[PDB]
Amino acid sequence: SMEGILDFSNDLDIALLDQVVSTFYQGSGVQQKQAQEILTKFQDNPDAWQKADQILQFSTNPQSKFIALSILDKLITRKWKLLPNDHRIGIRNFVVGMIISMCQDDEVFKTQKNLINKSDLTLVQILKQEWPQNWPEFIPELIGSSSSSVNVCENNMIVLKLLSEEVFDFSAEQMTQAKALHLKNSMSKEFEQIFKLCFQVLEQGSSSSLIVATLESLLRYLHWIPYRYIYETNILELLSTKFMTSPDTRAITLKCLTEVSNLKIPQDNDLIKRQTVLFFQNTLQQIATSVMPVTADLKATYANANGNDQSFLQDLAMFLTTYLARNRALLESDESLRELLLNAHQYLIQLSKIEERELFKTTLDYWHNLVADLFYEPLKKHIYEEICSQLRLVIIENMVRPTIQLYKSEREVLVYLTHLNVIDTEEIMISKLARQIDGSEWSWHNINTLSWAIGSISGTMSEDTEKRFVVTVIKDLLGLCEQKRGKDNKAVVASDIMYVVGQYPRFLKAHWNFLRTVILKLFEFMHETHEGVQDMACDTFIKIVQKCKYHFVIQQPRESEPFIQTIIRDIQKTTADLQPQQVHTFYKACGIIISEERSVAERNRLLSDLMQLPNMAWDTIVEQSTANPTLLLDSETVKIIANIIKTNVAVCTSMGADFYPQLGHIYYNMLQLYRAVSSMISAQVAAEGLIATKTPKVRGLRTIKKEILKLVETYISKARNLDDVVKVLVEPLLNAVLEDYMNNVPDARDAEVLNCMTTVVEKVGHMIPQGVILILQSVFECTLDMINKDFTEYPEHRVEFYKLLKVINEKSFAAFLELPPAAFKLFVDAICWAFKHNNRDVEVNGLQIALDLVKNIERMGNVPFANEFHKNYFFIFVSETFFVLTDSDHKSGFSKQALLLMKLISLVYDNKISVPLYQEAEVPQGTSNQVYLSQYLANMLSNAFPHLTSEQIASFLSALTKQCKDLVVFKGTLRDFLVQIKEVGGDPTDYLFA
Amino acid sequence: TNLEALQKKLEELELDE
Amino acid sequence: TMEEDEEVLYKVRAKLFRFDADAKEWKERGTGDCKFLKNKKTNKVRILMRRDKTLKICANHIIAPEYTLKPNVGSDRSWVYACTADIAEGEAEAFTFAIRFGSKENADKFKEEFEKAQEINKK
Amino acid sequence: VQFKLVLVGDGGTGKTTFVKRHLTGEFEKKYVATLGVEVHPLVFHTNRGPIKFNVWDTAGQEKFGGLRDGYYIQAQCAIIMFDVTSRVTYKNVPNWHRDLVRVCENIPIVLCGNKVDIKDRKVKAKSIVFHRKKNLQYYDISAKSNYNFEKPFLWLARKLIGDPNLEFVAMPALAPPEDPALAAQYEHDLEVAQTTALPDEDDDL
Ligand SMILES: Nc1nc2c(ncn2[C@@H]2O[C@H](COP(=O)(O)OP(=O)(O)NP(=O)(O)O)[C@@H](O)[C@H]2O)c(=O)[nH]1
Ligand SMILES: [Mg+2]
Repeated sequence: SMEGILDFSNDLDIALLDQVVSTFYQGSGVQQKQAQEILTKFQDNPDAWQKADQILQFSTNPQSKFIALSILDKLITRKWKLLPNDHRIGIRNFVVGMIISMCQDDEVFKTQKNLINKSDLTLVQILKQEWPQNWPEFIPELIGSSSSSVNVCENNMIVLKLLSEEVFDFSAEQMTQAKALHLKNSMSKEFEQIFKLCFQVLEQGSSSSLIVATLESLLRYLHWIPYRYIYETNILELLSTKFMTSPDTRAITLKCLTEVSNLKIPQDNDLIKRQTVLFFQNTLQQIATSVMPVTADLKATYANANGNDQSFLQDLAMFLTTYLARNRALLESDESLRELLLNAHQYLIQLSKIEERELFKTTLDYWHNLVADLFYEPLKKHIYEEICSQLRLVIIENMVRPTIQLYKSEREVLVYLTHLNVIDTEEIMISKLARQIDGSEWSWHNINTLSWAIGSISGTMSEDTEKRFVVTVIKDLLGLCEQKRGKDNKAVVASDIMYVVGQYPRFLKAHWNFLRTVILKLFEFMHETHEGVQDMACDTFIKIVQKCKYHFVIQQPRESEPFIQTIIRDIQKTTADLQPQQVHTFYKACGIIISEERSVAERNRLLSDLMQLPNMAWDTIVEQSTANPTLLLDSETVKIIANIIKTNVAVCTSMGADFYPQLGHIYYNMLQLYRAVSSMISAQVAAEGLIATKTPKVRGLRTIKKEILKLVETYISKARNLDDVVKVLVEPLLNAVLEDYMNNVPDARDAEVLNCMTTVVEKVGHMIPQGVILILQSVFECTLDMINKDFTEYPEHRVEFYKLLKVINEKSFAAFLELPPAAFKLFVDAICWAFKHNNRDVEVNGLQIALDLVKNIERMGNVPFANEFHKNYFFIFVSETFFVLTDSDHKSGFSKQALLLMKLISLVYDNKISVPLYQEAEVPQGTSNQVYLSQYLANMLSNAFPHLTSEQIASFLSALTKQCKDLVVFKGTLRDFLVQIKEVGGDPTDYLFA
Repeated sequence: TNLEALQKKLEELELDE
Repeated sequence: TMEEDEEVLYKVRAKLFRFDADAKEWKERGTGDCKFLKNKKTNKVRILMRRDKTLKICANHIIAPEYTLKPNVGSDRSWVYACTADIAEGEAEAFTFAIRFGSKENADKFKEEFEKAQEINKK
Repeated sequence: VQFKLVLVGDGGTGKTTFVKRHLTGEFEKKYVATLGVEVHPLVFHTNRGPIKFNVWDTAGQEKFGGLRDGYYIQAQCAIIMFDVTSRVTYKNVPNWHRDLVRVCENIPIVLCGNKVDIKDRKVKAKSIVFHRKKNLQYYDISAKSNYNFEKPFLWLARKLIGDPNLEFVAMPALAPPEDPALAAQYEHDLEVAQTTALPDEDDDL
């Protein structure tokens, strides 16, 4: 029954509308839900705007009037120019009159702010259409009318604020370059009278609401107005004194002064420098006397969260960091400004103690700026010695686990601070360590934080000073661990001990007996059942190895053999209690060390010995499972095989090219294993259906295949002997994977096959032209059919497919020249299919392939294939690119859409296409490609955007073709087009902007 | 002795009781 | 929490699923600690599972001796069983539940704890 | 004690997925765009009693915007969502914020960067600063991995109740209760359930 308002044959029941509206805002359940769909359809009715004036006049529901203004807004925004002229002046007079009526009635001006703000915004949308060319007295009459009442003067500040935002802050995408410039120039011409009205209100009081609304509009002006209005008036004195005292105006005034700390000023004038000093001095004075003194505990204040204290402290941090990052040099030389400089930094110190992640990052960014300058700029660090001493403690106590980005910022600041005063940093850290020992500050979180801070300054002290520091730290940490009771406490401290020693490789490298003791200790921890310890021991082991590998490969003094031989020898007992992932990390670490041995025979011997246990287990299964293939369904057998291949992956990851001897030991049997597993998966799908691909048994089998491919990928991506890859590796690999991929049902095809082929083509693609052809033959058409029905199925295959086509188009373009014409047509379809994806991985690759394909065709010259390519697919690529550019569903690819389009258009206007792009009956003979290109595009846009005039399409195409060598201007013309198609009656002269 | 005692003290690092 | 008069026999990390029959689809219901709560006055065992962080209840039903744990075709670390009265979101409703664990060992250990509770609930 | 929460952001940023995860605990893998708005009651249990959010999950796509800023009237708090794998969704954050605060001039707002579970992150943490001058709370969240998924509501609850020490507490767990005419019915539903594989079998849980 509520669907009574959607019938516009009758007259609108205003009382019924007010009930439907309140049912949607105050109701619930199904009543609210279908009242929602009714209000949407009422609003989306193209004629509803005609019924907006009786709603705004007769309705008793402010929400109904809000919705009526929304319907008006859509009309003013999209169809204003299509209206008869008398309607435009009627709407304009109606809105002006209603706003005046709402400001006179004090109970509606006070209790209906949403409606007035929405009305002010609707008025601003009209000014964007009519002002100033058909409304040149708006600003003089706004100022005159402001002197009448206080409610109008305050409301005029709201209109001006919203006007400033629409013209300067949000115009860049919402309107054309020409229309934006027109509006900016109009406000700029008449701002002299706007600033006079604003300044008079701020100086004469007295209504707080009128003052705040005036300050809010001043905030917006500061984004663009010339500097003279700020420094050559008294307004800086008003902001930094009067308006800082009252809490009603404090928040907005602080934001205005923050923007002032960013204005474009002359760095030559000595008074502008004095005025920049003066308002900062006044602001800090008002804060110390009216808000809180410099000794106040801002951390507690922020945590109590009274009133707007949190937002004020956030705005104070923004103000101080912004001003001091730009102007602190103004305060560093004059001795009378020293206390002002240090109190301000002391407020930041107090602000930096607040428990608020995002606020801390804001202050940390400033500290980084400061301590970097004190590190490089002469005669500066001595000013801030007490500030920097406090900062050291703040950062040490707030050290985070090594957010990724936040730790790097803290480390860099702390490292700068250590350079500035090593001695002060040492005593603070040892003091904090002493307070961990006596128990006054003992905590798992506190001991970990301190250890991270100690480990972060590695490499900033002299090696000799570092030596005594490390020894003192490790000794005190060992005493801490010795004194605590329980494995929980001892594991935390032992973990911190290993973290610290892991962070000081210069110390470990100079003391082999200590380094050996560390490693032997980590091997003991690899048998610890307590959670986390085994993971920590393994992570520390590979971390230390990465930095001290040379000391494991050589024979240390008074040692009988390089320690790497001692590690490999006991590898079974060392790793016996580790989980498989931890064993793989161990083997990877050993591989790092072996690669340091540059004697080939000695490196291959260490590789053979390291791989001995997995090679023995491999030879067992290869003999056992090949005779006969039933064990490959045994759970335990599949797990052993996968863990053997993963061990090879881990070692190949750290050894790269040096891994080739071990790969040759298993390569042929591994590929045979790949075939056998592939048979069993296909057999299991046949016997049980597609659901078999989800069973544990098959997923274990696919893991084997994936790990095999990952191992091959890992070596080939890092190989140095590319010849051996081509003659030994590539051919048996293609025979093993391509046909199995092609002849499997879609649900059984491993997308990792495509990724592996991408790696092969990446490194040796220029050497295997026939191999690249066989890769396309086996995967191209069958994969395309999996992914060309929708945008959702087979997401992995989708991404790998276009990565593979991308590298083939780059490294072996001749493979596409060998495709039959029907297959090459599917190639073009698949490229355009990638345009239409919202998936960024597919979309970006698809546009890059199109751009690279055009360049591949261009470099062929005037030959039958290039000529035919243009006659067949040039306009396809032009029209498909225009489609994704203008459909509003692929905005993330605008930049690469523009460049591709610019490349296509520039080809025609550079006469790089020999053949005529038309058939010689379409158009009279002798017609240039440029003339036909404009005629094709004009017809295409006329049918795709019928609401455009012919003059708009012509002006747009004229500008676009002329600008196909200037990407920045070209893109501005596309953005202008994207604005004009959202509306009716766009000015065709807008395309003459450049 | 200072770095020798450190090495011995770490050698005795044990997690149990 | 209304867990005062109960003792914890078993606790395990788990993810709880419910079957949407009208959609041919499994749907997650919660992730957190699944506990075997044994009342000390009525001598009955129940399932209590709360979501991490929000602590909201995603499973609340007695380990009936008639329920049977059955494996899922795609998992060796899960059990599927029907539940006729669960009050995690109000009054008792019927659900086909699946519960998955971190490893096959925990799933096996859960099974041997689930029927041990079934032995207790029939006495 | 009820509060209206408007949730705004570009289409596909995961607004609806985030709400459903809090409503039912499920993770909806499919993108079905919201048409206008969907209102859902959401209740949390705190040490200060239960708090109820009336969540207005608005639509992100322009073609489905509906009443647009009409949904924001009388909102008491809000969440602005973007996708850290899509730079355009963070570029549009100021547009959503402008439209929002023009209606609601003084409400607590959380800015949320969703889908941090995805490896190839495109909007880097160092680039997310818009919340600073606007006094918004920011959180990295993931509806998929549940990373920080409770933080936006906890922070809003603390601001709305005005207690910074408010916490989520466990619901009181009542005692659960205790025919062969439906035995063949549940057996049929269990047969199809065992033959439908559980999603995300490679996850940790
Ligand atoms: N990897 C990942 N995907 C997510 C996550 N959250 C949501 N998604 C996915 O993002 C897609 C969009 O889903 P949806 O929740 O409807 O986004 P929306 O913002 O509500 N769309 P609209 O604004 O148009 O109504 C879904 O496919 C969903 O699976 C996440 O945390 N991680
Ligand atoms: Mg949605």
